[PDB]
Amino acid sequence: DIQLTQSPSSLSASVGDTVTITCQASQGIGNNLHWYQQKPGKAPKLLIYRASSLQSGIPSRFSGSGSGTDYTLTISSLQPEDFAYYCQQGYSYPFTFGPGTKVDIK
Amino acid sequence: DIQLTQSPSSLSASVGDTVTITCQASQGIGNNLHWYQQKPGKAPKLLIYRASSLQSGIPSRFSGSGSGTDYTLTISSLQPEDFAYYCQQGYSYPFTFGPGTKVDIK
Amino acid sequence: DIQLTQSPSSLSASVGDTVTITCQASQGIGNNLHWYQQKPGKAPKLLIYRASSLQSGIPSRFSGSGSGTDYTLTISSLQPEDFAYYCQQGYSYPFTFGPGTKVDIK
Amino acid sequence: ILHYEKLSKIGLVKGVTRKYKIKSNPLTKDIVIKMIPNVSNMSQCTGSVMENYKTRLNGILTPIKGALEIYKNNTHDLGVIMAGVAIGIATAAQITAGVALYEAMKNADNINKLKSSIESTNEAVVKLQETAEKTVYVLTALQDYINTNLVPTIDKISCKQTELSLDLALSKYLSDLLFVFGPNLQDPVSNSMTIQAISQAFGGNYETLLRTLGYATEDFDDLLESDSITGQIIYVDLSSYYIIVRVYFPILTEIQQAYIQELLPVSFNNDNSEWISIVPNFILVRNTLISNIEIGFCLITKRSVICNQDYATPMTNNMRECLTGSTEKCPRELVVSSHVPRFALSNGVLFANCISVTCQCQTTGRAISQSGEQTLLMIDNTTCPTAVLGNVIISLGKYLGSVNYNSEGIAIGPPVFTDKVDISSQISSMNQSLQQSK
Amino acid sequence: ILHYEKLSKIGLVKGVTRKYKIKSNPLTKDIVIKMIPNVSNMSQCTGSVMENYKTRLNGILTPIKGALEIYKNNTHDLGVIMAGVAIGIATAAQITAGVALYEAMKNADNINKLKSSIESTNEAVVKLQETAEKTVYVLTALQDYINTNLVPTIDKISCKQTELSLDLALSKYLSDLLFVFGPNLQDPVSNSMTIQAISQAFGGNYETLLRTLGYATEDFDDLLESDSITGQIIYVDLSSYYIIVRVYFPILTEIQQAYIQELLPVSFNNDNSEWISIVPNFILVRNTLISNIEIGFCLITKRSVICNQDYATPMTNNMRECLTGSTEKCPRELVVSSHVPRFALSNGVLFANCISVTCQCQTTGRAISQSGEQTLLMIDNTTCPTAVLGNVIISLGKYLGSVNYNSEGIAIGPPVFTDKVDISSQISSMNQSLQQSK
Amino acid sequence: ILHYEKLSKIGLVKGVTRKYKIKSNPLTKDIVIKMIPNVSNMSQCTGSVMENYKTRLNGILTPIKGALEIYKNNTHDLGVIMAGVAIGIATAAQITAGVALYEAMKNADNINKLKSSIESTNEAVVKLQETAEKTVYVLTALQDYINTNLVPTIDKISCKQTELSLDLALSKYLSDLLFVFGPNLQDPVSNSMTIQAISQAFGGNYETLLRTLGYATEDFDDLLESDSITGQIIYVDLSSYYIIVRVYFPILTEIQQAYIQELLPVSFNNDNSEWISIVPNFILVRNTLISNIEIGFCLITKRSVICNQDYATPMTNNMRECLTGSTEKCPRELVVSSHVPRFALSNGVLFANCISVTCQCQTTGRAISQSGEQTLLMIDNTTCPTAVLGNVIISLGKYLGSVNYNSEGIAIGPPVFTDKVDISSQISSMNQSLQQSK
Amino acid sequence: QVQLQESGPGVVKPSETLSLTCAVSGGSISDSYRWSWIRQPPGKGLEWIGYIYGSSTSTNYNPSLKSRVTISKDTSKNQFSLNLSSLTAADTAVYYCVRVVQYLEWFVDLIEVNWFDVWGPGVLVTV
Amino acid sequence: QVQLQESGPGVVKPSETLSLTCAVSGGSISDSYRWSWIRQPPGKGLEWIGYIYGSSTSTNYNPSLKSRVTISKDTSKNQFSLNLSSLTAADTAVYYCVRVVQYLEWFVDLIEVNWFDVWGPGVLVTV
Amino acid sequence: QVQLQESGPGVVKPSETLSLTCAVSGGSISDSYRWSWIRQPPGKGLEWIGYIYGSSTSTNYNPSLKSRVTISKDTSKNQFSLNLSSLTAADTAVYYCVRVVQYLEWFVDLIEVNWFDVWGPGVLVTV
Ligand SMILES: *[C@@H]1O[C@H](CO)[C@@H](O)[C@H](O)[C@H]1NC(C)=O
Ligand SMILES: *[C@@H]1O[C@H](CO)[C@@H](O)[C@H](O)[C@H]1NC(C)=O
Repeated sequence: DIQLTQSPSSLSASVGDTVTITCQASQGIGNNLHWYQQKPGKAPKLLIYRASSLQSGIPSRFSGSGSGTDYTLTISSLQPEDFAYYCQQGYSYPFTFGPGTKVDIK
Repeated sequence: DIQLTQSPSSLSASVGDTVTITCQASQGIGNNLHWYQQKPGKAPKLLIYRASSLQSGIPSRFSGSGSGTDYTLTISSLQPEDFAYYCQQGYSYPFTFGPGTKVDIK
Repeated sequence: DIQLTQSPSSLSASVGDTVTITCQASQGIGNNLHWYQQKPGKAPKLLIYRASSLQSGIPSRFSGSGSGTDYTLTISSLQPEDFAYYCQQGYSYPFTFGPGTKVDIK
Repeated sequence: ILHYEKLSKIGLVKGVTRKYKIKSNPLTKDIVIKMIPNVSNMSQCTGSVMENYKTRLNGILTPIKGALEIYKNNTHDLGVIMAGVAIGIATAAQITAGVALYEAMKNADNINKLKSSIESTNEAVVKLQETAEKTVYVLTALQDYINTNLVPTIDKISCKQTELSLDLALSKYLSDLLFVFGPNLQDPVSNSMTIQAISQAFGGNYETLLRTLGYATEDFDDLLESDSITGQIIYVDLSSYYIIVRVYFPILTEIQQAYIQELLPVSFNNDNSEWISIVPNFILVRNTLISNIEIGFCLITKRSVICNQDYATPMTNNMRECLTGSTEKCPRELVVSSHVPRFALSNGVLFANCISVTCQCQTTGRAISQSGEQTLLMIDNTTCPTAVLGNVIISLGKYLGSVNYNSEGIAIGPPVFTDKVDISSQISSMNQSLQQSK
Repeated sequence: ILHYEKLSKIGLVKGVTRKYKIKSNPLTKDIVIKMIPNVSNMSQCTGSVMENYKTRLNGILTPIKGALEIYKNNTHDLGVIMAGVAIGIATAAQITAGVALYEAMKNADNINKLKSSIESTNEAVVKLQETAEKTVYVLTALQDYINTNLVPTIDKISCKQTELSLDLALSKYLSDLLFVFGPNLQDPVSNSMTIQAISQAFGGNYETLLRTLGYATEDFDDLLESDSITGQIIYVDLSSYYIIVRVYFPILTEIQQAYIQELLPVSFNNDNSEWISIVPNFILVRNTLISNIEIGFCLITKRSVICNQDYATPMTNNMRECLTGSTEKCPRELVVSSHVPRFALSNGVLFANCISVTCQCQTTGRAISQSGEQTLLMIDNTTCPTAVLGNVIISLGKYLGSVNYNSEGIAIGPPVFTDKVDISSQISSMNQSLQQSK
Repeated sequence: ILHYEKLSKIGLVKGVTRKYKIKSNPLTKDIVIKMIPNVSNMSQCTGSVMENYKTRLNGILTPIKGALEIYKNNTHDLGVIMAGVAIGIATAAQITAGVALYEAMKNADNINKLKSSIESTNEAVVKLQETAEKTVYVLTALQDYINTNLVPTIDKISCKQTELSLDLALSKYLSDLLFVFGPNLQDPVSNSMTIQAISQAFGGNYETLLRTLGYATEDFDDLLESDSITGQIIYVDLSSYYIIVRVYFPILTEIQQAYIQELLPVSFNNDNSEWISIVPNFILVRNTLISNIEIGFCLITKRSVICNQDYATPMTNNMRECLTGSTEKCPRELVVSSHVPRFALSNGVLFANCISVTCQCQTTGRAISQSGEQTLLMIDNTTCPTAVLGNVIISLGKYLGSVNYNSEGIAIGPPVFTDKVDISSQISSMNQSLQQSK
Repeated sequence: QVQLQESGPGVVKPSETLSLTCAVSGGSISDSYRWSWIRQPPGKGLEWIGYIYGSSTSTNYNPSLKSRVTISKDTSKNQFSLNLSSLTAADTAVYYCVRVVQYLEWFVDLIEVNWFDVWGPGVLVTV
Repeated sequence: QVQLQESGPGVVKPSETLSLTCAVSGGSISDSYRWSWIRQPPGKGLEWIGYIYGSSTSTNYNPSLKSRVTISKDTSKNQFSLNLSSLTAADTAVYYCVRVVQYLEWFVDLIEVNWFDVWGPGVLVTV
Repeated sequence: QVQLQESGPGVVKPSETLSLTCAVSGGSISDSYRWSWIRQPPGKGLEWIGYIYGSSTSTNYNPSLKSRVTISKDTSKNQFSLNLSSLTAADTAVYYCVRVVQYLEWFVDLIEVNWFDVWGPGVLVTV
């Protein structure tokens, strides 16, 4: 299987904060990496697919870019109501998720 | 060479008799098996060629049928004037004859 | 390299003499053999190229012919003013000359 | 989309339907191949063989390294950016392969940190620790022959004999190597050379290479035989004489609304002569779009067609009209050979030219006759439960088309000639007629 | 039937005539091939190699048995009758091959009564008694290598080394086997696969197989090199890992009133240029009927053409007119290469383009000159007993045609272009002209 | 002579230019190959293997000697004169090869004076003193296997086992030899057969043969891989079973005012669809004369094209007009596959179909757009210093053509279809239309 | 758009077979999509199980759970079912029936892109 | 139809060559048929010897007597001859010059069918 | 016709590089010919050195002196130069710049014919 790592692993923020996180892969996966939006207790959703494309209904503050084995996500001006996000690969079977850092309440 | 056997080896009959005989081969020969008509002291003739075809000038009582390695000949209502018959192969060189049973006078 | 030999190696003659000489090769060279005209202390010239073709400005007495590994040159009615001649090959690199016999003054 | 009932009447019977699959999403792994054996345990029996061998091998390997250096010297981090002016002339495939080479150089450096460990291997297959978590494998050519044959017989034969055997073995190895790694290899930057061809540097034993690398899937042999497993040379070392190869191992993707349909050709009767239809046997359908396919480059199995690229090719409007019902646009050719097929079976129903071949009904003992107006006969169990054709005796099912199949005729097409010299002759005659009309 | 005198004037000189022969009436024999060596005498040096090998071999062999079972389960004695509904779709060749497989099952059962004797063979070639009168031979792969190399050196090297050599040998054997016996073999029921291809299961040594079977004829090598000796797989055993093969050994039948005629092409002069005729080189005549032949699939010997099937193909009326005398229908092509032939010899008579090549008469020392109106010259001993052409000096015979050969002219045909892209260009231009006229 | 700017707009981008070289002026050397090993040191372990082997080999070798004797018996010194009446029928190449065979007979006799010395060789490679100044080399098949494997294990195994291994080895050698030296060899007089094919009589080790003969040059591998090194059989000995081979080793001659030009194909846009041009990729120019070349028979390197003969072929006037500027005569074909190239790089300048592929300017971050009226875009550093195409990031130079490249259009040509069955369909439809108009 | 519902026995004994049927509305199951199952054990994350093609009979399964699992579809009721065998201590989870979107990217070679966008409500299985 | 006549020396000494010429009437020897010889020793049956083609120069011989036998044909007199060498004790027989019919059957592959229909009166050779 | 002139340093010390430039009049150096150098040591004969093509950049050199030699051409002045390294005791000679004629003969195969016709006046180099 393809293994994913993330850095860093801490997201404790309030309204109006800017962050950047990185997802690394065991080998090159083109742009088959997606930043998801997991919803507690029901069907999840999506933030960015194909590593640079913004999902509809998402604030334009989020951005994503990467190449080869290294990909990055950039966020600004947090709203702390949202809960869960991850980096995921669909390059090789089976589909797997990374460790992840999500919106956390302090 | 291809070897032929026959069964049975006895034909002692008078006018009005029905017989069936079989010729077996060392391997499959298609339909390249013929039942001949040998004539004493001069040129012989033929009864059935290609294992199912009646020669001209022959009574329609004779019949022949077979497949693979086993072929059969059927005769009815003998006339004991005729003398000699055999099963012969023309599938492989040299051409050879079987043991045979012919019209015999008791 | 291709090695050339010549026979004989003595040309001591006066006006009005007929000679024949031979050039041999270590292998067949087609007709890539030429009889040259070397001039002392300046640019040389040519007698016969392609083993049978007469150069311009040359008396028609000279002739050449050969095949395979053996080639021959024939001369008649010498004029002793000329000085130097050779057999040369252009079949293989580098181009080389034979031992040679030329016009000699006694 | 195709009109099978009309096509069966011109001798084109429906065959098997197959799926369409193409390679994608490769997984990459690196491996070292050393092209010179270790002769430490027989060092007194070598003479001057090794020096001459190394001179020859250096002569072979120098241009490959020269070709790699062109892309290696002109590529750097900004993604990565190439210098077009220095490169000059290239195709898209070469440029993408250069990007891949630059991506592989990092692991190349990590592996090259173990040069002295590589030079000391004394077995055919050796494992080494690149990192605490990562390993790299080394395969050495001719090492098995040294270890199993020449070393165990040192005292039984003389030193000169051992030297001569080693010389012969090295020369045979070079003779086998030169077709793949010689002057024929003018473009090593690409990544389209098959793993079977690359394994000539290891005596042609690609099975051992793939087994050691650890690949394991259910589509393994299908990927092998479709030429879908490739490799790329990433580094050449001329003082230790070894190379580093990256192997690409893909998966197979099925195209959703596509299939390949096969047609079985049978001769037919028209105007007291025998004819065959000139129509392609494999047809590709994608989303109700019909085209040709260069199927000679793919692997054909009972359930699917497996290809390393998309091989669809265009088709004319006249042929498309032929396959959809207009049988008068389908050309035909005269039969002069006795080897052309005369019958076929489809969905348990027989289609046969009962004029060329003799047909009987086994059930009733009666003959089955075809008139001079018909092309061929359909035989099923509404008329003949069991049929006899020459040697064959066969029991039949029920047809699912029109009940009036054998009473309805068809419109025929125009004759053609497909011989190569006949093409030039026909073109010349047509041009002469066109000039004569004008 | 052909007009040789008229053809020689457009550079088509008469060559050798040859007979026509086709295979027929095969003789059948059976033989066993076991695809795993016996390791009883080195049982302590095998490790875990054999289990992995058996898993891989079972994966290879399972689909072949699956393919055979389809015909084996649906065929029984009434002649023999097949079940068409179960079979579904098949060609005539597949159906006939299935009949043959059913015929072979009896001897298959008789041989299979000796399974434990098959499993115990310890030599490359072993004979066993099937019956008091009939025998069966067993060939075992890699057994010679086991018996001659690994066993005699048991103590000279360590056990692990022996295991590694055996692993490498088995992997190389599989690497050679997968091209023939892998997924490429989707239809094993047929009997068209050559014995050379089948013998890859025994290391490619078909000579030993044929010698042990005992075949002996004067046409042996002609039958081998025409691809006329075939084999069919009849049974697969997956617990002992062996197969049974039936070999077909035919004779050659000469077709009575048929022959193949060869033509030798020579360049000729017309309008201050050099030309060559675009006409097939081999022509088949059967009972005064002229056709083409796909001779690339046959074996050409000095006296006959030997083929495994009838390869006749049709010819256009224009070309048939060309070969029977109408030289204005024979197309031609411009010469731009220096490698085209310029002379030939037929029945002791020279045909030469003495404009391109220099010709002398050795007997008189005079030049032989060709004018700008002639195509080529016939040279025989009524004018030149001995001729000189470049290096060659040749003495000649007497012509058997018209005395006025060199004073009578011919009518020429139209130029063509045979390049593949030029075909598309010409077709497009002709279509555009046809549209422009309308 | 070619119009590159006009051609680049229909997707034909300028590639590499190469020199043209042909083989000439060979140097000849003789060598002996003995096709039976010496078994003196294991004479008690041979059984009846050698007699059977010799019978088989004699049957193989007899027709070759018969074919040589025809020319040997009918040639004598006057230059040398052949007897045309006895020969009968022959090509020019066969006659020249016969002259060469007669030339070689003298050294053949000198070598044949050493028959007893030839029969006694006991190594794979042996030197013998033909004269005080000249030597001759002998290569013996299978001798290394005898000396290294069978002899050292005499007591380890039983006599029957040794005999069986020898039998298997000889049968395998014959199985490999038969394709080259069997009935396929109907004309041994010629000198066109490659040294690689000849070396099958020595197990396929041509490297050892060429190294022993002593040839050395910088163009060695280029001569090998262009199939330019050939050999001719000069003598066959049927009582000692050996042959004598003469090897021809040429040089390469460069043709002075000639070159081969390559074109790189790229798809382009017209009328909301994608197209590709049907034009040859390699073009030969000699003294400003344009022609085709059958480059599949030659060796392509980075700087030159190397051929064993002149391979020029003619071109039509329409195609020649296409290549010199008239783009309306260049045909085209529709694109239905996703594998066709979409961009290329020439002299540091990018040519790309920016409708099929996304193009971006890295310098300014702005998109690069192509309208529906354009075929493809030229991109250089007057507008885009660095460009991004998918993954690739590339820096660019300056174009040397017209400044108004992207604002000036071109005239297009007519569509075609190049499929083989489509050719017959189009020819039939054109003939039907021609008849309908009349 | 597409609506989904998972149905099956709420409580099943250990080592007993589990059949789960997902019923699809708002679309036809014969679409050119992929219908997948995802397992989310409480206290843990998500795990893909497998799928069956909408327009063909092909299937794909996770290597860890391949031997015990089967997937089938029914066009008449527009429902697809999963069968799991030998339920164990950790098999308690919530099962989602999802659609998987696929995109094909052609650039010299082929790359297929897969991601999750639309799932189902989910029901809990107790061992 | 075709008439045939065997002619030759009635009595020949042992180990002396035997030449037998069969003269053909009612037809041409250049027919597309086969002209064969059959040997019938008294007290024994028939056995085939060999043939030559009517429309070509090819020949075929029995393996048991191949070395001692030769067959030739003459179109001018329409006569075909057999030459046998080293006559022995058993060579006393009656020799028949016969016409052989051949049929070709095409069904996927080729099979040739051969049988005897017309023979000659026969003559006796005494050793 | 073509006129030639060799120019260079008359006397050079041993082991010092020697540059010799032949200037060509009566023709263009870009001709489809070969421009060669020939060395004639006093008391000895002639021996070929090498050449450069007129219509291309290819060069050819003698094996005996290959490592020490270089040849170049200049179209602007129509002059071609030879560079020799490590001059020794025997290197004293006269140097000739020569036009070399070539003819291609096609008869089944290809043979190239080369011969010397016109040279330069020559100059002397002293070590
Ligand atoms: C004819 O074949 C069909 C196909 O299976 C079968 O259902 C039907 O029973 C058959 N009818 C007869 C009369 O054999
Ligand atoms: C010409 O050749 C024929 C052919 O063999 C020969 O019979 C005849 O004697 C020859 N005539 C002369 C004059 O050489």
